[PDB]
Amino acid sequence: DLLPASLLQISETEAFSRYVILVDKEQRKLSVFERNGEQIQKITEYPADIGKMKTPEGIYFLQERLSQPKIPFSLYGALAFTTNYPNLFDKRENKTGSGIWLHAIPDSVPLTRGSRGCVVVRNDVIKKLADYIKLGETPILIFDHVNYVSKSEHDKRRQDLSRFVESWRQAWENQDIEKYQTFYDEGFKAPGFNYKSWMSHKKNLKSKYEYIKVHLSQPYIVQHNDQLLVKTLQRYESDKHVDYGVKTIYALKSGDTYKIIREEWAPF
Amino acid sequence: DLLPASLLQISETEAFSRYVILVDKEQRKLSVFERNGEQIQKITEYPADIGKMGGDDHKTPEGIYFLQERLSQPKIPFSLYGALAFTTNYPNLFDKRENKTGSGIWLHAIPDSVPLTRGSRGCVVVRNDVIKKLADYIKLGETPILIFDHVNYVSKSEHDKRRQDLSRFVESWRQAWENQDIEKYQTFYDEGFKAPGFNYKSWMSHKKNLKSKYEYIKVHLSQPYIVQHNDQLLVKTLQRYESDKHVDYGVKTIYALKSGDTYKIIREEWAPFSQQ
Ligand SMILES: [Br-]
Ligand SMILES: [Br-]
Ligand SMILES: [Br-]
Ligand SMILES: [Br-]
Ligand SMILES: [Br-]
Ligand SMILES: [Br-]
Ligand SMILES: [Br-]
Ligand SMILES: [Br-]
Ligand SMILES: [Br-]
Ligand SMILES: [Br-]
Ligand SMILES: [Br-]
Ligand SMILES: [Br-]
Ligand SMILES: [Br-]
Ligand SMILES: [Br-]
Ligand SMILES: [Br-]
Ligand SMILES: [Br-]
Ligand SMILES: [Br-]
Ligand SMILES: [Br-]
Ligand SMILES: [Br-]
Repeated sequence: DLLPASLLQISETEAFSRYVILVDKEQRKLSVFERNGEQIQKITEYPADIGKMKTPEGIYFLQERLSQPKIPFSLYGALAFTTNYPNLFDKRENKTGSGIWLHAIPDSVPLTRGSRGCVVVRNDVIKKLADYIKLGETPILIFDHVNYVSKSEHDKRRQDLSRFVESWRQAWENQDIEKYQTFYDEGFKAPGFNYKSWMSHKKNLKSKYEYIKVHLSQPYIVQHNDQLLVKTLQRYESDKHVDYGVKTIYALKSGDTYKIIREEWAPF
Repeated sequence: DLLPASLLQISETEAFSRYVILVDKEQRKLSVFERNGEQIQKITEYPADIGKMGGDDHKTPEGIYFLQERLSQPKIPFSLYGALAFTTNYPNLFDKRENKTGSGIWLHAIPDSVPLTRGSRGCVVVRNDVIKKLADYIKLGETPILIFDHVNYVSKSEHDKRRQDLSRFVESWRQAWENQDIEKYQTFYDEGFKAPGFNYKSWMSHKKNLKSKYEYIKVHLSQPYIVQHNDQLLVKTLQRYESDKHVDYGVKTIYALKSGDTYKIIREEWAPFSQQ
């Protein structure tokens, strides 16, 4: 009936993850959602809690799978999955610490006896969750509060953010520098760039390659509190040359809209 | 004839890099070294400098890094980076422990008309012809770049002595672990040790628990990379671990700091390895 307001869309790209794990700390529940075309749908849910031995919230991806004998069953159960904590939003504010894993624990031990901020589930549960996880790809969203909205409200929020992404893509493809610039925060950073050098490079590229095409696959879209994360397979065509890459934008709320603070690209 | 005191050995493991890049800030030189068995051999050398732009002590980071990604146009501007850039893993685990990290470090080029020092603060900058030559030696994710304010060149005799000294340290650690001599093994670790999921106490408790269950283990290490510079020691090896229950192979990286006349491990990483 209802859908999580902060998970708006799962990417259609099959090299990414068709599943997203959503941890609702207030409900003590971990849910698995799957793409259904442009829609999302809940597949399953399990009890979960946060280790207690404020805890972080954020938008993460699962990276590695660990088990015995590398990690002790007494602390982690049969399996642990690491995350990319601290992410770029976390680093922007110098967040560090022991890290965030999704892991299990012995049956005799409460889930809250896990290490602080880790997501802890039962040993039987982690073995089932492993089947949904594509290492390096599957998101894990860890939120204090999850607002559930009607399907019609969810569709509206998704379309609102889809229009934001499209207006950005269009301004980029048009090489309409004046419009494109407005999507970026003056504190923007990317590897090798600040706001000024990023815009200067975009203007210089336009001077060399007048016509470009930018295509974005149906993206992951997550929007929780101030944060917006969009991840897509991007096709860039310019000067009869082409490249495909994984494009991730990180943005923060700015008045009634958002401004991009970080932009990443990796070859695909 | 002389050899850099800080680069003691290159790993024999072909999944890693047989080449190491060494940057000597004082001499404004970048050299390529290649593994020759247990020895190292300098194969080429070019001018290089450190970028000074957009940086009060006026100094730039130094350390023991690995090259990660290769970038070129149209992703990055030629005006700033010339024909190619290679990113690093800066800040590494040593840098994170010191918690005074700055702007990123790349190895890149620049237009022919401008000085190498126009690069951004701390980057290693070379000419366009040079960066294209270096690309032939760089294995992404594997090739070290050692960025040192100063380089101490020593005799081959002195170099081999230092290499053997550190090899004996590593072997002593390996033997203590393999013997599951917990008293001896513990002496190799700093009390502030951390690894993913562990501190000193939980690391030692896990090792003691494994010992209680699996009486005899085997630990084998491929000939390691060994770098020792300033307070830091980095050892990287392909490790085979065997108990009666399982065998695993993985990449083992040890980060250690000087302690009196020896070293204590502050971080220890393992990543699984497979051919198949
Ligand atoms: Br796709
Ligand atoms: Br991928
Ligand atoms: Br619940
Ligand atoms: Br800030
Ligand atoms: Br944490
Ligand atoms: Br159990
Ligand atoms: Br419980
Ligand atoms: Br898995
Ligand atoms: Br499944
Ligand atoms: Br939500
Ligand atoms: Br304009
Ligand atoms: Br960044
Ligand atoms: Br908006
Ligand atoms: Br891009
Ligand atoms: Br030249
Ligand atoms: Br040296
Ligand atoms: Br660590
Ligand atoms: Br942990
Ligand atoms: Br290990």
